[PDB]
Amino acid sequence: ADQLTEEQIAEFKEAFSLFDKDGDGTITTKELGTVMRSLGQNPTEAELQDMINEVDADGNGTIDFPEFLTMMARKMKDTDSEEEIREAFRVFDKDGSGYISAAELRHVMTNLGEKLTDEEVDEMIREADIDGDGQVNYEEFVQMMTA
Amino acid sequence: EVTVGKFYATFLIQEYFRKFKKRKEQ
Ligand SMILES: [Ca+2]
Ligand SMILES: [Ca+2]
Ligand SMILES: [Ca+2]
Ligand code: NA
Ligand code: NA
Repeated sequence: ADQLTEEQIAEFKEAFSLFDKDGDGTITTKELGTVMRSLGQNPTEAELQDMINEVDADGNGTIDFPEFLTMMARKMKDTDSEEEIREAFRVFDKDGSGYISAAELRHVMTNLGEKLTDEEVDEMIREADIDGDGQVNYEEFVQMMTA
Repeated sequence: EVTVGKFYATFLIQEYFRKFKKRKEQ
């Protein structure tokens, strides 16, 4: 009841390739750091290595796509639509304020959606920030993610 | 838990991009 289509695997591969920026089929700690840093975080090497370690099933020190797919498909099978949105909001609400600033979310979107144009990201943010106060709060994020 | 969540949130945001492009067109 939790089969994967070709298109689903390609979507998980797009998420994998966000991190595997050199395209050699593995995610290294440096590549993970490049993404996290682009989001304004500053993970340490030990923190990056621990993150790799959670997904690296064969222990060779990097994440390959079968490891990534295993983790992502299991997460998808185990988490409902409302729960996964809730958790994703808390990932991007770094200080736990209940808000993501419009400027922060724009930067997140530009870096995670690499082929988006500025016009497209602008439209997404304008739609997300329902009341236009320059912040995307929790319920605004839920509603943007459920539409 | 935390690590899985970070990777999965990226996918969920990419999924939102896909749906947004579909709604903008149709
Ligand atoms: Ca790589
Ligand atoms: Ca591995
Ligand atoms: Ca708002
Ligand atoms: Na916040
Ligand atoms: Na872009």
